[PDB]
Amino acid sequence: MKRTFQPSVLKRNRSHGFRARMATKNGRQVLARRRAKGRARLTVSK
Amino acid sequence: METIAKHRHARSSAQKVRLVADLIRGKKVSQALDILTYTNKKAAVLVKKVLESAIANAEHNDGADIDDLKVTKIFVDEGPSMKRIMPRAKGRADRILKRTSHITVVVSDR
Amino acid sequence: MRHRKSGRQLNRNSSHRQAMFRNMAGSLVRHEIIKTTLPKAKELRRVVEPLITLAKTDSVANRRLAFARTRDNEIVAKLFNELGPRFASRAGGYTRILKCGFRAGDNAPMAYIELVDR
Amino acid sequence: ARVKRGVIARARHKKILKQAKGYYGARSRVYRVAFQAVIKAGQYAYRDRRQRKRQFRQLWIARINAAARQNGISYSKFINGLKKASVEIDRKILADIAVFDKVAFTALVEKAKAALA
Amino acid sequence: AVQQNKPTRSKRGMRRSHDALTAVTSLSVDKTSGEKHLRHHITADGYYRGRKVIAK
RNA sequence: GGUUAAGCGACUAAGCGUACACGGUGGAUGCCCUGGCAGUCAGAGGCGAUGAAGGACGUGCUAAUCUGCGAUAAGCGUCGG
RNA sequence: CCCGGCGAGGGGAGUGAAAAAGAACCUGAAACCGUGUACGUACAAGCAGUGGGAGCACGCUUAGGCGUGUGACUGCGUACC
RNA sequence: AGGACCGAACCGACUAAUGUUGAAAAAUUAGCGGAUGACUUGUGGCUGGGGGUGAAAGGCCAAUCAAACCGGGAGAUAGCU
RNA sequence: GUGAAGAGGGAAACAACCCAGACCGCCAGCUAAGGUCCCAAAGUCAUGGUUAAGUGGGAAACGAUGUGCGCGGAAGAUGUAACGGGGCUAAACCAUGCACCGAAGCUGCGGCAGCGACGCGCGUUGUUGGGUAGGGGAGCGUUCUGUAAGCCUGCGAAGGUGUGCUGUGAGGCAUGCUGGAGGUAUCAGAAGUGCGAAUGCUGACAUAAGUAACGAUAAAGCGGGUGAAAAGCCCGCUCGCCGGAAGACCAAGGGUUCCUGUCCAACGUUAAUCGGGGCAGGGUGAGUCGACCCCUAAGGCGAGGCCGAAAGGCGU
Ligand SMILES: [Mg+2]
Ligand SMILES: [Mg+2]
Ligand SMILES: [Mg+2]
Ligand SMILES: [Mg+2]
Ligand SMILES: [Mg+2]
Ligand SMILES: [Mg+2]
Ligand SMILES: [Mg+2]
Ligand SMILES: [Mg+2]
Ligand SMILES: [Mg+2]
Ligand SMILES: [Mg+2]
Ligand SMILES: [Mg+2]
Ligand SMILES: [Mg+2]
Ligand SMILES: [Mg+2]
Ligand SMILES: [Mg+2]
Ligand SMILES: [Mg+2]
Ligand SMILES: [Mg+2]
Ligand SMILES: [Mg+2]
Ligand SMILES: [Mg+2]
Ligand SMILES: [Mg+2]
Ligand SMILES: [Mg+2]
Ligand SMILES: [Mg+2]
Ligand SMILES: [Mg+2]
Ligand SMILES: [Mg+2]
Ligand SMILES: [Mg+2]
Ligand SMILES: [Mg+2]
Ligand SMILES: [Mg+2]
Ligand SMILES: [Mg+2]
Ligand SMILES: [Mg+2]
Ligand SMILES: [Mg+2]
Ligand SMILES: [Mg+2]
Ligand SMILES: [Mg+2]
Ligand SMILES: [Mg+2]
Ligand SMILES: [Mg+2]
Ligand SMILES: [Mg+2]
Ligand SMILES: [Mg+2]
Ligand SMILES: [Mg+2]
Ligand SMILES: [Mg+2]
Ligand SMILES: [Mg+2]
Ligand SMILES: [Mg+2]
Ligand SMILES: [Mg+2]
Ligand SMILES: [Mg+2]
Ligand SMILES: [Mg+2]
Ligand SMILES: [Mg+2]
Ligand SMILES: [Mg+2]
Ligand SMILES: [Mg+2]
Ligand SMILES: [Mg+2]
Ligand SMILES: [Mg+2]
Ligand SMILES: [Mg+2]
Ligand SMILES: [Mg+2]
Ligand SMILES: [Mg+2]
Ligand SMILES: [Mg+2]
Ligand SMILES: [Mg+2]
Ligand SMILES: [Mg+2]
Ligand SMILES: [Mg+2]
Ligand SMILES: [Mg+2]
Ligand SMILES: [Mg+2]
Ligand SMILES: [Mg+2]
Ligand SMILES: [Mg+2]
Ligand SMILES: [Mg+2]
Ligand SMILES: [Mg+2]
Repeated sequence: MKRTFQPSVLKRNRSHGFRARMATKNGRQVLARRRAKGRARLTVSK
Repeated sequence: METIAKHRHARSSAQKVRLVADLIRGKKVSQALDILTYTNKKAAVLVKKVLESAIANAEHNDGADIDDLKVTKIFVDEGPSMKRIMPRAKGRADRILKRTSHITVVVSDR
Repeated sequence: MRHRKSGRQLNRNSSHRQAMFRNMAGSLVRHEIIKTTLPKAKELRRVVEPLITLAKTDSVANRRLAFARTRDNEIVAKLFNELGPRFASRAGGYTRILKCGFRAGDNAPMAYIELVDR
Repeated sequence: ARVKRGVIARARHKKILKQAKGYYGARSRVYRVAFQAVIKAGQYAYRDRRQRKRQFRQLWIARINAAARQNGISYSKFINGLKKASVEIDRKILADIAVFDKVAFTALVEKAKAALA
Repeated sequence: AVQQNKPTRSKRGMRRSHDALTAVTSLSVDKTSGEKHLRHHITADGYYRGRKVIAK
């Protein structure tokens, strides 16, 4: 069975990456929330 | 003079080792080594090493001679269990307990 | 029910059994003593000793039977040139099965089977 | 002022489990089962403190009946005669005498028979 | 189908009453080497019935 | 005396139960506090294009991670303690 | 030092006030699992107790019964929420 | 020539059996349908929740769908258990 | 009226029927309902009648030379099974009588408590004490604060675990062992104050059970090596399987799994000397391969711009 997660680094970075998050204010708020929570990994980037 | 050997965290369930332990309880140690030699169990190898260690402890630390020694007390206690996850069908996970045991042999001459 | 039936299945199908006993007969002929499980040794008697009896009479046809069996010219040559004459007078019982305890890996009853004149 | 329940809970559980000594299986090991066992045991003990008197009176009457019929009178007539003779020995003592003094019980039987005659 | 009641340690012991291993009745002693061995089995030093049957 | 007959009859524990002794497992309990929680009195109420918050990578006699630091890299100068 | 696989684990020795404080480490409860001992248990039917109760074992200190453990047999008795 | 025929790759999923605490949260085995097309497939892109998409089944939209998931209102409300 | 919210005795068993309302203790007595052959306590009781059907111990309409209450009618499916059983010719039925048994009822003895009356908290006395929802009263215990820079405590605290004593209870005290540094009277004060249930939550540990299973029925055998140990590791010889793949090379994806040495706790559904496991070391070399780069597609972003409460949407 084809499972739901079919990895693609390009698609991953484009849809969830740092620059994608910074592109919109809602993404920027995601980043602000993750910084407030103290996440070691802000995005899928690293 | 009682002399003890323990094998703590023996990797075998206490129920499997107690079968072998029952064979030699109260036996003369030469007879016990004979019995363990021809018992076709893993627990036989484990218990035999414990018994030989006990006999050697008696001879060396306590000065006793092997001909007088009997397996005065033998018991197997449960040691800590290692907990493992063995997947089953349909995404259900089952826990595997990998049980260990503490083998204690007490040899004495009287 | 298996009344009066003979031959051990040994948890193998027929082709595997036949191939395994061909191999094992070859090993027994070339080494003259092999260590195998007791049931396999007991069934191996019934495969090897007929080979030796066949080897008692040296002919082209007999050598071709001993080659159709065992499929090995090393083994056929040893049979007809050594074991045949070595056992020329002995009427059967060319092998000897010596029980030798238990296999460590799986507690199988092990046995040495050897040619009697080794 | 947080209160940890450990010591007090251990004390109550230990108390019940001590009362449950001798019971089979979980009934002496397991507090849920032991507590039920101890309560039922107390219930039984209360009921039996009553039943003990009935059982012993029944036993005394049986022994008195046996001894009286050995002396030729049934318990009914024997007790009736002792009432008639104004003899107030009770069944416990009467049964003790029946077992241990056949002569004294024979005297009592004769006294009762005289009263009934 | 599955139990309704936890079987007791008593019943577990009763079931296991037949699980005890039987020790080897007694060993044989080779007439030549003097080593003990299972009867009808070669000794650890390769003896059987007083014969060195396997070298080494 | 012995035999026979009749009657009655303990001694067994494969295991199991109860009690006790000694253990194992487990990590409760008690005790503990470099952690928190709530405040009081003060302080400061911002940081950032002189590049922030937050990171990446690096940096040691250093293999790792943490702390510090930034190719001048567990630190450089100067003034004072 | 010794057994052990140049193991694991253990027994000694030593340290220590204490290793039954040995790092799987303060105290170490209970479930659960054992070993030893006493008693019972293989003609016996059911909430497994309770009332009666023999026998046995054990500890006793007017030498007497007492205490403790067990519980043959027997009356009654269908858990808790 | 052909939404032509038979038939592998490939796409599907009609039947039966097995499996159904599976080898597998949908498979395996034996058969079956399409197999130059309204085909199939890689990579990338777009459509976002009362919204999308739908050769239309209330189908599908991350094993979730007669209204996704996550956080919040929120300790909703519960004459009920 | 009882149960609900009520135990006890009887009706075999049997909430609601009968008797009777449990304050506690007693190895005393008398009774109720109901009983008195044995199970099973008490009459194989007495007197006088009836029944022959096991009626008693299931039932009609109707029918019968039964007899001084009895018969047929009267068939069910696991087992007698429509007396509780054994059994009973009374141990059935009726009447009379006297006995006895029979309850946690009554009485006796000892104890506790509530309420009230009389007299000075005490006494005397009467009486009461089943209990759910619920109301009232009185306490126990836990943590913390004051008392308390007190008191106890290394001559052993808390905790744990036994034992004994003690109270109506919650409980309390003492003490052995363990433990090794805390505890805390008293009277007050405050509560995260008491658990067996919530298909409660978390951890631990059981059960089924040493059971099912060990994951493709392509398949192994033997010799040698190494090793503590080899079915599985290495070598060899056979053997079998794939071969439009189960071979080879990449992309994506992964990220050191690669190679060597070493180790075998854990991991590997077994063993393991072996390993994609632990540990250490090594290994990836580009002008030409690829990316980057140049160029664009779908699409994205988008100076200005247009639009929009704001956010923002579209777009040159
Ligand atoms: Mg899965
Ligand atoms: Mg035959
Ligand atoms: Mg097999
Ligand atoms: Mg074939
Ligand atoms: Mg506190
Ligand atoms: Mg206990
Ligand atoms: Mg059920
Ligand atoms: Mg079994
Ligand atoms: Mg026992
Ligand atoms: Mg060591
Ligand atoms: Mg300390
Ligand atoms: Mg400890
Ligand atoms: Mg314990
Ligand atoms: Mg009989
Ligand atoms: Mg008996
Ligand atoms: Mg039974
Ligand atoms: Mg009964
Ligand atoms: Mg076509
Ligand atoms: Mg489809
Ligand atoms: Mg079938
Ligand atoms: Mg198919
Ligand atoms: Mg077609
Ligand atoms: Mg076709
Ligand atoms: Mg529809
Ligand atoms: Mg879905
Ligand atoms: Mg909605
Ligand atoms: Mg609201
Ligand atoms: Mg709620
Ligand atoms: Mg109600
Ligand atoms: Mg009643
Ligand atoms: Mg009754
Ligand atoms: Mg009353
Ligand atoms: Mg009677
Ligand atoms: Mg009848
Ligand atoms: Mg009639
Ligand atoms: Mg008929
Ligand atoms: Mg019948
Ligand atoms: Mg009376
Ligand atoms: Mg009474
Ligand atoms: Mg009364
Ligand atoms: Mg009351
Ligand atoms: Mg305290
Ligand atoms: Mg205080
Ligand atoms: Mg609370
Ligand atoms: Mg409750
Ligand atoms: Mg089974
Ligand atoms: Mg089976
Ligand atoms: Mg099986
Ligand atoms: Mg396999
Ligand atoms: Mg080999
Ligand atoms: Mg293999
Ligand atoms: Mg090979
Ligand atoms: Mg690695
Ligand atoms: Mg490799
Ligand atoms: Mg392994
Ligand atoms: Mg090993
Ligand atoms: Mg590796
Ligand atoms: Mg464009
Ligand atoms: Mg735009
Ligand atoms: Mg603009």
